[PDB]
Amino acid sequence: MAVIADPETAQGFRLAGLEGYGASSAEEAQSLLETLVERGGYALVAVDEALLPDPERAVERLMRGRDLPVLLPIAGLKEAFQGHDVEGYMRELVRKTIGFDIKL
Amino acid sequence: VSPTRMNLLQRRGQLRLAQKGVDLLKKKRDALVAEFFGLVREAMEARKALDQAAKEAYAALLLAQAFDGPEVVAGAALGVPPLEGVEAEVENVWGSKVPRLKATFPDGALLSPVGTPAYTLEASRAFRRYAEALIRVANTETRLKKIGEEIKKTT
Amino acid sequence: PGGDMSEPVTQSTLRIVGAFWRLDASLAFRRHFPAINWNGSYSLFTSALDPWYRENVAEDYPELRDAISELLQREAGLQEIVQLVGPDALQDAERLVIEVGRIIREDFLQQNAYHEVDAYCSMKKAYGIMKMILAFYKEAEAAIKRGVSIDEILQLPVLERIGRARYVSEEEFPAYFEEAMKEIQGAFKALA
Amino acid sequence: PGGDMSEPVTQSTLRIVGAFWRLDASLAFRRHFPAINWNGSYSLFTSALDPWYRENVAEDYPELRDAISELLQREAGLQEIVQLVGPDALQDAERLVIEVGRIIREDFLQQNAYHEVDAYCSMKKAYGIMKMILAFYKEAEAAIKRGVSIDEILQLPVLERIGRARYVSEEEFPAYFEEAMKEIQGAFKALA
Amino acid sequence: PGGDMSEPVTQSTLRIVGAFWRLDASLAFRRHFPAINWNGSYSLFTSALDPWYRENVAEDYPELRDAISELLQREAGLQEIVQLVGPDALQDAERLVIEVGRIIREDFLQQNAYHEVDAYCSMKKAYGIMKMILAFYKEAEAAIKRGVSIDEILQLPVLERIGRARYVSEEEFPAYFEEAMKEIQGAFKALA
Amino acid sequence: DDDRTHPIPDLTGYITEGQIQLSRELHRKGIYPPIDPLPSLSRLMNNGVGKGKTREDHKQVSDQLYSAYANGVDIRKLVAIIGEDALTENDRRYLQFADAFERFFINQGQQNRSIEESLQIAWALLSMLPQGELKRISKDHIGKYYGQKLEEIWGAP
Amino acid sequence: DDDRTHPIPDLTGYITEGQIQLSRELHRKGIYPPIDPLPSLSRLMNNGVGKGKTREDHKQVSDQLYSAYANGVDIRKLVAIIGEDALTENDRRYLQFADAFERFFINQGQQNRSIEESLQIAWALLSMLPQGELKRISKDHIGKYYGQKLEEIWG
Repeated sequence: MAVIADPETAQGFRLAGLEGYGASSAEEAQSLLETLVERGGYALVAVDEALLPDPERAVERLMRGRDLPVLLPIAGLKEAFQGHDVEGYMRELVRKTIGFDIKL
Repeated sequence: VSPTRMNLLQRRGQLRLAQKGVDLLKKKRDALVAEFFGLVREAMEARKALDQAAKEAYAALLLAQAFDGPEVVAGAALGVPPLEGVEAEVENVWGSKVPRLKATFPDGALLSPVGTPAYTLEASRAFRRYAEALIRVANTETRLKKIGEEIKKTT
Repeated sequence: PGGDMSEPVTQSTLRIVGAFWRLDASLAFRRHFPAINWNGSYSLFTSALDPWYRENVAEDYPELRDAISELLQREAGLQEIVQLVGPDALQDAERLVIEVGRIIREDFLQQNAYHEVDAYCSMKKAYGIMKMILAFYKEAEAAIKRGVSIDEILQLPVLERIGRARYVSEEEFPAYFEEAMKEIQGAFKALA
Repeated sequence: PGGDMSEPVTQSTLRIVGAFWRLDASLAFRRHFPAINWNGSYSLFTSALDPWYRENVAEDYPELRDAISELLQREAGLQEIVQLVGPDALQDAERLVIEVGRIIREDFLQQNAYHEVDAYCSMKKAYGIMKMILAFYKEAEAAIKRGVSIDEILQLPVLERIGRARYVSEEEFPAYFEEAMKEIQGAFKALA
Repeated sequence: PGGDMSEPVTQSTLRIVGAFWRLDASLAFRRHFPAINWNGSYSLFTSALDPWYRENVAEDYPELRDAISELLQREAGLQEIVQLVGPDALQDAERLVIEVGRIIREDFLQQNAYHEVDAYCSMKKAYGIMKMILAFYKEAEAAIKRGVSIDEILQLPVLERIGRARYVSEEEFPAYFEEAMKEIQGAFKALA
Repeated sequence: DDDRTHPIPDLTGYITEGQIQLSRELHRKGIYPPIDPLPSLSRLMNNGVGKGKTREDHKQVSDQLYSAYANGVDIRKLVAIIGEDALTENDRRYLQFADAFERFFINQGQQNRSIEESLQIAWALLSMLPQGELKRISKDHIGKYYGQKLEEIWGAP
Repeated sequence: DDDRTHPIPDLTGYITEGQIQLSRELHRKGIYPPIDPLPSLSRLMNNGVGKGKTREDHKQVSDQLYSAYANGVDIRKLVAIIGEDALTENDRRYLQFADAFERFFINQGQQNRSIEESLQIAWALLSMLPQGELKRISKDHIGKYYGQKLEEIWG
């Protein structure tokens, strides 16, 4: 599998034995994601949450034909140590799936 | 369509069949929503576990970067190759196939058996656990999205 | 014949009647009597009868009645949500109106004529019950604004006085109504 | 006139006959003969002829015929779901019933009046075909409980042995039936 | 009476007339005039008039007319698919057909009978509009295979030249036609 | 034509009190007599049931049987789509109750059952449902008739 | 009104010995002659065909063509509900058979065909389906005639 994030964590991701790439901007990370999708990559590609919350929304022009790699936003360096509200993210997820935005 | 009594009876039968089928589809939708509202909380718990794993892995990586220095970190990154073996076995959910992730996590993919770089090895262990946390999160999220699309289709 | 309202006798009758009370056996299934469809029924005598009500029953009867009709209408619009999502997974502002609609249906739009103090309902009695229901809803909404668990709202003992206001005697009613009106001001201000 | 079964001659005939073999134009369009509508046909002489069938064909023949009728009724019930959601949305215990009903319709009920052999069929040949079909259905139902996929059960070569038992001559059927009954066991003893 | 085309007067007329121009209420309700149903209409004089067209307008007129009829048939076929999956789920090759069919419907078939210029249309003006529409369709079909998005094509300013083409008078149409053809051939070259 | 809007069935409904309807499905499934309880109705039943003329648990038992059968027939149709494992426990209990009811209560053949026999069989069928599911029955009757086994009529159905 | 149950077609069908029915759907698609095979009939067909008159494989080929076209029409009805992408691999063959049948066997224009040409085209069309589906043809005729490809004629 492949992981893309800030370059300050690519070495740490490689320390796990996984492929890790670095990115610093929205368009650079998007181009790196497109290059990873275009090649015969593996079944998972991880993207930075703080930069690209919705990675599939732009790559579905290529990923609707073949959907073997799975995209996922992972938390970044600057926001992990303060935490993020997973509750609001799941509320937005239910909004994308159901649309009622009523949940407790 | 020619108007005959037989045609009228056939059309009334078709109307009754449609009226039954609507309620049957509504019951199926209720069952799907019942499954979905537990799958969502499973995904939430997996997400917070992944957040904790990310926090501890980043702390260990910062400790390895500061004290041991970028030289040992770069050497460890050079000595540890990426992993190529993955499994994408198909799972069946309501007649729709979904990929179920399984990473092999093999022996010999990590080197430098001496424990002298203590800060680097613990970061390696933390990222190793981060891998399976991410795998669990992805495995829940794919099923959640597929159930959502099934509910969309039935509605 | 089949329950269809397009039958020529029904069409001819509907053209001239001033009131139209439609029934159905679906409420008879739930032992809800009288089984009048409050959505399909209507009356054209409401405007002309209001001066009699305000001069002889209470000066604020029509406004309160319209408010209760609106509260009943608001319950019906949420049925497109409870049909997909369960009836407990709703927010406070929707669960409150669903609960008050159930209370209204099961204590004001339901009646039995085999009991002495309920078979014949005076206008003052109905006005008092309506006042209690509206006051309960208003204080519950005000407490929800202050912030409180909605399960406490579905548990407070004052709620049972609405149910037990039907069986007070007709000449015994006003003391009971004043007692409930002074009780309701007590529980919802301190415990919420 | 025009296939309308509400014709006075047809309705008057219904109340004085013992058997009713209704034909269908939809089956005749697709060249499926004798094109008998199974849903709109009946017979009142079935219960009175059971001792003759027991003493002249086999002791268990009425049970086999009733099992075939129950299979056809089950297949007819499920067609109002396939029309809604398609055949691929059902479970395997329903796909098996659908395929068995298709096999029965396209093998047992169908008959060519211009073929050399298929034009005439004695009672024992029909009994043998029914026995083979029921044995296959029992074995296929047993195989599902072991987790065998339905999509390969119908690929077995014995389905073509069943589907061409119509054209076997009357003097060759007593051996063909025995070899097919042995082949059923020999195929279903170990699928995969 | 009531738009029923099975009435005796309508059915007794279809046996002698050589053309049948069927009007539709659905198009007339949406102010789409002349509201001719192009699926239920027909003409039996099309074949006999071809030699006149081959010498009095252009030698490729029947081929152009048949191509546009085929485009309309393809759009009408795709209309069943688009109504249950939405216009987004179709690919580029189908969305192009949908948009071209909409352009043909709103810019060629429609005709205002009260406008100063649009009330009367000659044969050569319609031929020029037909040529412009099919040239645009062929250029867009060629440019689709180069990965160009449908969004980039539908935003092109040359689309408004087709829409306003029917309001040009007869004395000014050939120059407009030449300029529009040059613009059509140039804008897609400027496109990627 | 199995049409209830024909004048002969239509006018008979206005004059008579209730009806009993036979079902072709139960007939083709081998059940005799093929009486379908769901479209059946008797409009003078409440004046004949009760203590002093029969047993006092008649009406509540009949109502509970009707409701349970009405649930089971729809659960049986949902099963063929969603599968048996996707059900809950009470859904499978109702699914068992429906076909046990059809096999034992209705399919009596040429038997002659007194009212006590039929009430006993009805209580035996209701015993497969858990306590608290029987909302329409008073607890005094439940404390006296619940919990009996079905194997009596099983000796010769 | 294209009504088959009108008194004149009803009595004519009751008196005569078959009919050749034209289809407006095939006419709107440019197919000439627009003869619909399913509602058509010929009662005296069995007297004039067979061995020693036309060929020994005439009747079985006709029956198999009728059954396959009926299956294709039913699958066309199904794809209006479930979509063609949700089909199995078996039904796509029937769908393509129905389309190719309408486009090649019926749409012949103004040309004159002998019986051998029509039987050759029919056997070319039947070769699209798998060999195991031909339940109404004797295996001898399948061995003798199956296998030709339509590209040798209309390629």
